[PDB]
Amino acid sequence: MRVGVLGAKGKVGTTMVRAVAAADDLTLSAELDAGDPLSLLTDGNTEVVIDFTHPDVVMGNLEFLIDNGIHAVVGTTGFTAERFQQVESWLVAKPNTSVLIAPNFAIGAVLSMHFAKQAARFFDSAEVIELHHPHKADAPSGTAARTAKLIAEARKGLPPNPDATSTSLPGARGADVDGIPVHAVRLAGLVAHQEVLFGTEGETLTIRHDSLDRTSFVPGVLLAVRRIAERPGLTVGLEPLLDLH
Amino acid sequence: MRVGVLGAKGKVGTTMVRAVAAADDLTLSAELDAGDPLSLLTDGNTEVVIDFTHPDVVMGNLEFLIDNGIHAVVGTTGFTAERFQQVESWLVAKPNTSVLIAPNFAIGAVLSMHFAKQAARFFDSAEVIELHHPHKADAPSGTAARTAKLIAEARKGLPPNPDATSTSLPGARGADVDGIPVHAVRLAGLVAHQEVLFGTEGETLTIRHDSLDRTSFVPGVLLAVRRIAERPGLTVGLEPLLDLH
Amino acid sequence: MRVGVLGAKGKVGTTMVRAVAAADDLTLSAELDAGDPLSLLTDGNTEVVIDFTHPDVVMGNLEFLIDNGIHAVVGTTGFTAERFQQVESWLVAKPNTSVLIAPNFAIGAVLSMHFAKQAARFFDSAEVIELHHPHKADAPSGTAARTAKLIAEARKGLPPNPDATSTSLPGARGADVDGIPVHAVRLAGLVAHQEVLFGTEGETLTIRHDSLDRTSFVPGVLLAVRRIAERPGLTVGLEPLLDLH
Amino acid sequence: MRVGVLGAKGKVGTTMVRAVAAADDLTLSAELDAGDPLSLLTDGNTEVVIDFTHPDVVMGNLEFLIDNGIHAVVGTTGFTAERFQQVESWLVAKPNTSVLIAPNFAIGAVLSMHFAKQAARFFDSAEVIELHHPHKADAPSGTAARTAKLIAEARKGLPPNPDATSTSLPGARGADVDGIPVHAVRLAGLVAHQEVLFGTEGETLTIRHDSLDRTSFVPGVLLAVRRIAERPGLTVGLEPLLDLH
Ligand SMILES: NC(=O)C1=CN([C@@H]2O[C@H](COP(=O)(O)OP(=O)(O)OC[C@H]3O[C@@H](n4cnc5c(N)ncnc54)[C@H](OP(=O)(O)O)[C@@H]3O)[C@@H](O)[C@H]2O)C=CC1
Ligand SMILES: NC(=O)C1=CN([C@@H]2O[C@H](COP(=O)(O)OP(=O)(O)OC[C@H]3O[C@@H](n4cnc5c(N)ncnc54)[C@H](OP(=O)(O)O)[C@@H]3O)[C@@H](O)[C@H]2O)C=CC1
Ligand SMILES: NC(=O)C1=CN([C@@H]2O[C@H](COP(=O)(O)OP(=O)(O)OC[C@H]3O[C@@H](n4cnc5c(N)ncnc54)[C@H](OP(=O)(O)O)[C@@H]3O)[C@@H](O)[C@H]2O)C=CC1
Ligand SMILES: NC(=O)C1=CN([C@@H]2O[C@H](COP(=O)(O)OP(=O)(O)OC[C@H]3O[C@@H](n4cnc5c(N)ncnc54)[C@H](OP(=O)(O)O)[C@@H]3O)[C@@H](O)[C@H]2O)C=CC1
Ligand SMILES: O=C(O)c1cccc(C(=O)O)n1
Ligand SMILES: O=C(O)c1cccc(C(=O)O)n1
Ligand SMILES: O=C(O)c1cccc(C(=O)O)n1
Ligand SMILES: O=C(O)c1cccc(C(=O)O)n1
Repeated sequence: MRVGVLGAKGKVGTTMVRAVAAADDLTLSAELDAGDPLSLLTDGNTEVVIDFTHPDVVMGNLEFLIDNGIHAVVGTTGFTAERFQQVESWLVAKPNTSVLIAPNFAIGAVLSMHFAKQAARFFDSAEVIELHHPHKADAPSGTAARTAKLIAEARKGLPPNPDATSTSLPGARGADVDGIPVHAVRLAGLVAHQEVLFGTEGETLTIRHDSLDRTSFVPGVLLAVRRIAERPGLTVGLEPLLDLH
Repeated sequence: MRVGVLGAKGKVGTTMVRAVAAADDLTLSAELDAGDPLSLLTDGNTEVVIDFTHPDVVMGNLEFLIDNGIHAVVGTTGFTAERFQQVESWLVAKPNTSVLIAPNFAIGAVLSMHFAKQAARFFDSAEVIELHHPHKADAPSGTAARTAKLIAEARKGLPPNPDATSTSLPGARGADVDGIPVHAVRLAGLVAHQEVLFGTEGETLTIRHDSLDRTSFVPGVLLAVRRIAERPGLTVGLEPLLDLH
Repeated sequence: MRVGVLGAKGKVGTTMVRAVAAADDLTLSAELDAGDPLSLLTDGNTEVVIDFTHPDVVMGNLEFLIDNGIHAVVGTTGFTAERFQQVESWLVAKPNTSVLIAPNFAIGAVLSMHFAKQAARFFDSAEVIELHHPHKADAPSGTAARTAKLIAEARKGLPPNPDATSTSLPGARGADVDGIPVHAVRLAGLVAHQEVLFGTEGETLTIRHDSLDRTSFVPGVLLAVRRIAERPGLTVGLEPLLDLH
Repeated sequence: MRVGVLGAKGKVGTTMVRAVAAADDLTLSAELDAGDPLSLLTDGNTEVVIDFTHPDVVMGNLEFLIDNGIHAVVGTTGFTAERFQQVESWLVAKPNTSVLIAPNFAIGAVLSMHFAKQAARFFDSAEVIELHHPHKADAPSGTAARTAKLIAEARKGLPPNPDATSTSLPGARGADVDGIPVHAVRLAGLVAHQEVLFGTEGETLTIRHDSLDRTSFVPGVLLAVRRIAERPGLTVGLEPLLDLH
């Protein structure tokens, strides 16, 4: 399988390149970076590409890939409904091509979102604390925003979190994601971490995921790369790829 | 509903007494303590009793209760297979009577065991850290031992945790519960806490439950008390009464 | 020693009342609550009063106390420079009277602020996460704000925390306290908790304090109550009371 | 300054080699590995060597280095009193040569031991939890054992930790290091982590250090390498080179 990496120079990209180069069943056909022509992909006859670039260019590359029938495993965050809809209104005019987008390829993270959904109804309060390296451009993380959305969707009928906050400094209570407060920590020495807190009478439940190394995203990426053709079109998250694993 | 409390003087017992006394749909019929005759129960026409005593007496009281057809919601730990088996038969001679035993009545704890079971297969390493007040007689906690057992049972076909420990101080690697290391911390200022750690390539997953107050066990207890008659015989755990599997 | 409690009905107040009532060397002379005349204090010939009321009334009571020469151990938060200055411009016109104000009476908390000050210079990043019960009116906590101030004051010559945040949801990065981000979590089941995070190349340092029970403030309060007369005027924090202990 | 690395192939060694190679003021004179002759050091005219090998060989290399007057910054754990004593004399016959041994070069770790010493007296209970990668040969970690020793030494006059443990599974309460329980966790995905827990009435204090990356040891190592000649003889720890006492 010929595989090319979009953003091969990035923190995550360089890792994926190393991973694909080590995969005995995969062939690194392309190593695109900022500026390099998207034609380099069609040159190496790439069939699947791993995208770990920037939200300002994803939509751009996604058009090219979907055109030449090249499959795509995208990790680049900042995917909005309109964008998904964009990607949607494209695959239709060129099926047989598969595209997978996931806010997090770490298995522990996917499991965290899974458990968060299940525990939400049993508690009065729910908050999300996300912590990342000081090089992250977006706050809060895509995963945090998605986790908050999942929680808020599971507590549909229930009342909102209890909060007697009368006086407060601007921003002290974090960002509001569908009624669920989300706090973003940018600290040196960190990579990718998340904490989901549920609280009730005399007890709390904490589901924490820690990505100590960027290699933690490899397994999920390669898994999606190999079984990419299994599902045509868009997928979103890698939950379907292992809900039975 | 007439409800009596066994061990009404204990740390947990005094809380249950207060809870039952506040329950508008429940009547505190008995407040037994160490020494007090089990006949006080039959005196107040008790139909259900909450047991939070000591493992050295549970079996004793359980016989009396099961005889007079009184239902029992037991929280007292130290329940072994033989003990469970014993109680099993005890009721077979007196059906129509219900008995529920649970290692933990905190919902977060029950959920922790639920999630632990589901995540076990996805990781290479698994360990349990349990932390309690310095007044606990047993180490590790009943919940910890049960959680470790659940994890070990979910990883049936998989190899054991990787460990290159060559030299070590006695007891440094905690207790072995079916191949899963369990560490017991006894610290002042704590109540009931547990941490389940799963580890793999570049990432870890932590599921932590915190019982900051003993009132956290009330909801689970009262829930079992009210729906006690729903399931005749012996029931181990709170899961059956919960939506989860 | 005759001791009266201001706000004897509050979550913390009721605890202090119980504590003073148990102190064999202390006499509970007053149990004021909302509405009750401040004259009840002068009635029982109170010499020291524990204040755990509300920031909207502290200044009021503080005037009365300082007038009748009654000593005061205040725990009520929301103490600003002007207010301190107010309390300052009063004791002068009536010395021989002592007043102690502390943002936190938990020893672990005081120690946390102590360590935070010492570690600040050794790290690139520093952030504060504070977590409290959903009944707290102010965000962030007084202790959190004070800890952030201490940290920012210790890193005087050093550059600010590195942060590449380009796009962000309003409030995601918490409140800014002298360049130190502070996050406030309001969750059910919690009491008083704080986490100080320091980060640098490949490592982080976390100093966490947990007030699982309101009784944790008793030792510090009573300590200040007994040795109150030792220092005339205002003090601020109970660091001087044990920097040598 | 000519610097050679002992164990240049190890997890930590390869990092130090990369670090020294990047240091504009340092020259990588040697890259010894298992088997390679210690004479390679005398070949490149090495003046200082970084040792990150194995406790079974340290004593061996230390003799050679101290003989040829080569300075040594040793990170290899497993240093016992007898071993320290031995090295002591080894240098007495060859002064003018400096040797520094430290159980941890991460600044956060050194600070942790510093704070642990200061907080010990203020609490009833104290326990240490250490967590490392599943490739560590010794349990508990050298740092954990040292931290436990420091704590036990600071609580000289005070009574031991309160523990009502009557029944227990073998090893559940961790290893005993001078009366301080130490728990060792070996999990995949981890690197080097430690947690010091202090407990008292209604509150706990946690001092946690996290080495997410092995690069975290570089700063401390290079600092000791450059200022090595400053202190003739043997030096244990990094504290001397630091502002702290
Ligand atoms: N879903 C997941 O599991 C994960 C997602 N991510 C997300 O992936 C993205 C990047 O990760 P990270 O490595 O930290 O990011 P980087 O800051 O390292 O940026 C990655 C690479 O993309 C580049 N690049 C930019 N534009 C193009 C382009 N048009 N064509 C090809 N290359 C381009 C960069 O070049 P230059 O910088 O010179 O412009 C850089 O080399 C973020 O959105 C991040 O949140 C990260 C980890 C995991
Ligand atoms: N399943 C769960 O969710 C939970 C289970 N537990 C378990 O429940 C038990 C209680 O712990 P905790 O309440 O903190 O401990 P305590 O010892 O504080 O409470 C125990 C009470 O039982 C007593 N008692 C002893 N024997 C009898 C008897 N035969 N008849 C009635 N009273 C008796 C005691 O008296 P005296 O002390 O004078 O002997 C004491 O009042 C433990 O086994 C604990 O592990 C605890 C919390 C939760
Ligand atoms: N420094 C420290 O270690 C700690 C400080 N605090 C601080 O102390 C304050 C309160 O603690 P908490 O118990 O949670 O608060 P509560 O919400 O329980 O309020 C406390 C009591 O003060 C009352 N009170 C109000 N005004 C007066 C008045 N003028 N005269 C006397 N009584 C009055 C209340 O009555 P009503 O509600 O009916 O008006 C209530 O009974 C807060 O500022 C909190 O942040 C808390 C813990 C520790
Ligand atoms: N003080 C501190 O801050 C730190 C201390 N340490 C300690 O340092 C040591 C290193 O751990 P780590 O690097 O992860 O382990 P590794 O085993 O990955 O690194 C050890 C290296 O030393 C080797 N080597 C063995 N004997 C010799 C020898 N006689 N001459 C030179 N090379 C030799 C190895 O070869 P081979 O494997 O083939 O035998 C291996 O390359 C441990 O004792 C660890 O506890 C670790 C981190 C920090
Ligand atoms: O959901 C996210 O935005 C996310 C998840 C993991 C890592 C990163 C990152 O390194 O930027 N971002
Ligand atoms: O599973 C247990 O043994 C357990 C759970 C909660 C509290 C206690 C306790 O207070 O002893 N013990
Ligand atoms: O610094 C604070 O504001 C503080 C500290 C401890 C407890 C509380 C509280 O219970 O409101 N508030
Ligand atoms: O004190 C120790 O033994 C220690 C400290 C950091 C890392 C390691 C290690 O990687 O073995 N060991």
